[PDB]
Amino acid sequence: GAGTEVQDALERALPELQQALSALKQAGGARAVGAGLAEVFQLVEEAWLLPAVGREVAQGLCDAIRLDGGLDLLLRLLQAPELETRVQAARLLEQILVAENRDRVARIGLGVILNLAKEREPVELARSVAGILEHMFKHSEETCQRLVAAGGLDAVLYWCRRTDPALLRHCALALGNCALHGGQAVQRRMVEKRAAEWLFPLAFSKEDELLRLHACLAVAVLATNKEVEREVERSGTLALVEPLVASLDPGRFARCLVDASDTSQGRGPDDLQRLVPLLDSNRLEAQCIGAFYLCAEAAIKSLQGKTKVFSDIGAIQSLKRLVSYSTNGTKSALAKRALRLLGEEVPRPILPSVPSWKEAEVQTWLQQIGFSKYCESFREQQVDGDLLLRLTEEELQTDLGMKSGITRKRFFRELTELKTFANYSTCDRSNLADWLGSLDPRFRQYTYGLVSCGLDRSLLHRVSEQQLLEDCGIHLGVHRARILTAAREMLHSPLP
Amino acid sequence: GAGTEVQDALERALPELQQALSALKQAGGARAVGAGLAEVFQLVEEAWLLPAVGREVAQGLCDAIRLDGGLDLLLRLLQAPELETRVQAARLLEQILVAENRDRVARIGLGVILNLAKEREPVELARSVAGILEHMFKHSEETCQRLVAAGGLDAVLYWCRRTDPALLRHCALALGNCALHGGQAVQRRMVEKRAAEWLFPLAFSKEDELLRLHACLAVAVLATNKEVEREVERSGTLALVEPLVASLDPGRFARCLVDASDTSQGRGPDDLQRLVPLLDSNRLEAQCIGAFYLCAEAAIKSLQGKTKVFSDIGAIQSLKRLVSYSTNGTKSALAKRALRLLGEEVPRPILPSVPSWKEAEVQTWLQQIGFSKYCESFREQQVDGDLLLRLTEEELQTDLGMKSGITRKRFFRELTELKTFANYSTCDRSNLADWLGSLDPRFRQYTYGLVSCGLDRSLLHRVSEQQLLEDCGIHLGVHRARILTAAREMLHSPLP
Amino acid sequence: GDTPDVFISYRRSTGNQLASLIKVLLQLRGYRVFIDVDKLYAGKFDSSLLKNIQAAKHFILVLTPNSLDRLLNDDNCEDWVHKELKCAFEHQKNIIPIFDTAFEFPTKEDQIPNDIRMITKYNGVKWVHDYQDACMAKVVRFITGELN
Ligand SMILES: NC(=O)c1ccc[n+]([C@@H]2O[C@H](COP(=O)([O-])OP(=O)(O)OC[C@H]3O[C@@H](n4cnc5c(N)ncnc54)[C@H](O)[C@@H]3O)[C@@H](O)[C@H]2O)c1
Ligand SMILES: NC(=O)c1ccc[n+]([C@@H]2O[C@H](COP(=O)([O-])OP(=O)(O)OC[C@H]3O[C@@H](n4cnc5c(N)ncnc54)[C@H](O)[C@@H]3O)[C@@H](O)[C@H]2O)c1
Repeated sequence: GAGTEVQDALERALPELQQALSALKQAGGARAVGAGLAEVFQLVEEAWLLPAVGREVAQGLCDAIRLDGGLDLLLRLLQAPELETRVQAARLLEQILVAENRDRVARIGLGVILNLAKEREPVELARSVAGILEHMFKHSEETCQRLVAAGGLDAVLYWCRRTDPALLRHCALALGNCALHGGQAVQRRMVEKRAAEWLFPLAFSKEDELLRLHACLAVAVLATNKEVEREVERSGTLALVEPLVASLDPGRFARCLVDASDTSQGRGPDDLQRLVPLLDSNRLEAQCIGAFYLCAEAAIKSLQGKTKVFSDIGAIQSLKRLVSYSTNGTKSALAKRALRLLGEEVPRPILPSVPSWKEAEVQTWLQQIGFSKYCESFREQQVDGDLLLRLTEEELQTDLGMKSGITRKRFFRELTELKTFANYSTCDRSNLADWLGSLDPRFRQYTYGLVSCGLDRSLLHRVSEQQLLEDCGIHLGVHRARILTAAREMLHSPLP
Repeated sequence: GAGTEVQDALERALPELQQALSALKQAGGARAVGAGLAEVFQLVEEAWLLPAVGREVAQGLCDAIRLDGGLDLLLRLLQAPELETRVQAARLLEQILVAENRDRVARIGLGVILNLAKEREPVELARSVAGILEHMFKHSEETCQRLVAAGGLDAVLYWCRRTDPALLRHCALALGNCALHGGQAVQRRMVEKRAAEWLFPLAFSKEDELLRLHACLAVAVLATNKEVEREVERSGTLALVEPLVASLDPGRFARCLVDASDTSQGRGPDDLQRLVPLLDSNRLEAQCIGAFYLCAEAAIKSLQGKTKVFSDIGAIQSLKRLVSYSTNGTKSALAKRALRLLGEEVPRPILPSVPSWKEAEVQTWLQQIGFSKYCESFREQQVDGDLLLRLTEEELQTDLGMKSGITRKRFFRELTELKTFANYSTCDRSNLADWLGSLDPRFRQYTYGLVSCGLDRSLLHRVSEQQLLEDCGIHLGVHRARILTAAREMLHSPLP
Repeated sequence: GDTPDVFISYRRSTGNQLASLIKVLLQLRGYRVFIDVDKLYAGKFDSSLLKNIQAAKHFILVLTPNSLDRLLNDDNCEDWVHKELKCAFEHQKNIIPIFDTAFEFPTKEDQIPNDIRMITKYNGVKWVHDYQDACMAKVVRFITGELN
């Protein structure tokens, strides 16, 4: 087993590290500590760079640095007066913020990092500090809150006005990491601090596809939050996301990675799980970039033979849903490519004219939404598009055999997405679908109930709450009341 | 069995004690009684100090002193005119207030102790009297009432303005013991007597970590009482609790204790049981210090092999709950460390974005909240985050198999904590969660019901009681009425 | 009102007890009192405490054994006790030196920095451990204002 060779690599690197660390335990002065820091920096950079699963070796070195001497002597050097020592300390620290190391500096001396966040001028320091902040924003919600309440976020937002590649790359990743981990409270602060605007120059960059791609992930994650959505639109930065995502290739990462069991790239389950709600979002931009990242990961994971993860992260049904109800090529290409890389069967995009479906379309749709257990019942009862759009809970329970109330609740959840997607040209003379959708996007699903009773924009002013309940099938009272209210207010248009 | 050697230790110490006691039965005058008191004081101090389970020997001596001559001759000497005799009596008594000895002086001559509580000036007396009062506050609710109604509490609150280490240590422990045993009535009196302020200098002390730690326990216990909470906040003393608790190490006590069956430290089940409601409290400070003390005890008890106690004190589920819904590092570290010392499996902190959970998160959460018996049903019915947040009693009973109404009541109790913890960024455009939470913290759980019906801050003014019941699922009428009332009053904001 | 009436300045090593005591005795008298809670592991730096001085009406200095040692030859103004007292003079606050029973100002008056040396000439209260409420009443007299 190759793991033995990793122990050999560790048994080489560890005594060298012990020597280099011991050569920092003495207060040797600026020259001596500069050299000692450069030695450990070299050792751990070399460890990261190993094709022979360098991540494991380097993690072992980061563990050794945590166990012996600790991050403590680094955090002391990080605030020593001589710039060289601070730079060398920051350089080293930025390369060793593994999870447990983040976990330590989150509780010891985080205030030191936020002190350095004010030293914005020296670029070698700035690069290192930005990378540190990036890593620390990946830690926890609390850590993000602390970094955003004090000057930590202000540092990366300031540094977005600089030209330096490494600094900007760290800024993009910092803002993305912050948005993905900081929870509801800090997302709101980021947008209030105009982070969406400050991501614009990084997204609009030329030289580096990954600077653009990281900046785009940040704004996509922010736009997935419904409260801040309107302001991140206002920044204009979302307009860059689809054009970029259409330009790049997901296969790139899986060929930056080498063959066999190379683990130098690839997100863990936590880091993957955070992408899935981008697929589930209503934003086209977030669905595109989420499908991009998850397709890149599908390439990496399929090469590594680690495809199991997507099935319980719940990525698979989400990608199948993107393909099914797709109205956009860029998104569809990525999602289909992802499903193929994962060796899944790929769904046909479903015909939008639901009222005209026959039995065979209903059978197809049931298979895509994962109700294939019910296909036989729907076939035997001969459900077609008109019957499907009008299924009541009673029929679903009694005639089709869907006993479980929770299962019916999931079926109606699916059916409501179909109703909302559907084309009603054969039914709706008065474009009542758009009228409903103009009140509230989630009202558009009631179109076929209204028009099937024979209502229309002219008639609607006369409808009663009981008719919306009984005839048209709008079960929620709040929805009935809003539709009904708007229908009275509309009367200035039917009167002429 | 080592217990035999304890009998040998007793068979040595007891005749020496009989001699020393007999040398106090005669009215020998100040010099003779001073010596006799010093002899018994030496004997019982030596007994406490024995590594060979000194507590058992010393309890046997305290029993012997209760049985022969009694606390009665001590209580007579305790009020003799000569200061030396009172000091020596107080010194001895302070070292022998074992449970049964407290039980005796609670019913005989407690008034003598409260008489001494006025002799505030001589430090040797004050130290001894403060220790006596500390022990007596540990006795019963009635004893606390008596000590607080008369000058007993006023003595310790006065002595908090002194400089003496031993005196202050006893004052901290007295106020803590009083808060933990005196019940609702005296807690209210302590706070009215400005006890929270007078704990400040002891919490803000420098030289002694345990003086700070005992003072912090006192204010944490007081802050757990909802009526007095606002005044103990006002004192500012709570601001000291987390910074202190973050500074110390729970392992300290278990290394002050020696190896094998050392019983010189460690709380009994009663003394432990009183800490658990600190974990269950809403106060961050009380949860921190409760987790601190209970982690220290976990170290001691695991060393002693006595881990059974935590499982039926109900500490285990409470610690698992602190880890699960944690939003604070200091608390989380202590709780995880405690669970590891007790050899329990440690829960992963749960993802706050409940609406985005898939099946695997639901299965994880069910295991943490101890509903693992239901995991199979929730898996088979494919419950995910949206379905979980919307489970009605009917579904829970019929579809998931949760037959018992009491069990459903516990499930909803759990689910309500999750709903209250959750992040609704993907759902709530209008930050209706904060609006609900600004009326009442326990209303925030209704967020997903409101927003899932499509209400929002602008619309809410139009909602009706029936819609809050039927659509949004707010079952309690009092909650409906308050939400609805506030929604009408809000109308000055939707009108513009 | 959110603002403190009084800011308490104390040397972190030796002043904490008397500072806490004065803080409590004034808080009980209904004054809103600020003390920096600076004595902990992370107690390196916080400029905002100078803004707390600027927010206060009155400034108390808890003059205590070995307290002023950090002032001596501190021409650089490195010391927090120096910075605190300097800020109080710069904003001409009501400054109240309170002396512990054992306290005396250093004989090395020239080594006390030029920007704060006048503290040695300010009127103040000699605290006595036995007479705490009487001492506190005398401090309350200073709280009426004495812009020396
Ligand atoms: N992670 C690396 O491969 C890598 C490469 C070069 C430099 N560094 C430096 O080391 C520190 C830690 O890197 P990070 O912040 O990217 O880490 P991270 O934990 O935030 O992310 C590392 C990625 O590797 C995966 N992974 C799985 N098992 C791992 C293991 N045993 N060790 C490491 N990663 C594992 C994680 O799931 C994740 O996708 C940082 O300061 C960074 O600058 C790390
Ligand atoms: N309890 C001691 O170990 C100890 C140590 C030195 C001095 N003293 C003096 O003796 C008196 C009694 O001490 P206390 O007030 O802390 O007692 P306490 O009963 O209030 O607390 C003693 C602790 O020991 C535990 N314990 C369990 N079995 C015990 C036993 N057989 N004997 C003693 N403790 C047992 C209790 O559960 C509790 O946690 C006090 O006046 C005190 O000053 C006692």
